[PDB]
Amino acid sequence: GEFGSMVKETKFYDILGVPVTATDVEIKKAYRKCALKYHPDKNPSEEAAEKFKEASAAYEILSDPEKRDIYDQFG
Repeated sequence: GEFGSMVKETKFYDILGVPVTATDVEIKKAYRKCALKYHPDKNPSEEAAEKFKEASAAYEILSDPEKRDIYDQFG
């Protein structure tokens, strides 16, 4: 139900499968693999779809170094 740690660090990196110190390329490929591997159009699982959605959000911030730093520091 409830989750601890208000500060969210590394979760998006972990979800994509990239290090905290990840670069844009690592981020892109992680997105590519996460989306391709668990996309809902081939992977019917809800969780797979969840992974896709999380991957896309991770991508939207992480694929942007500025956003990435913003995420990294603000947590």
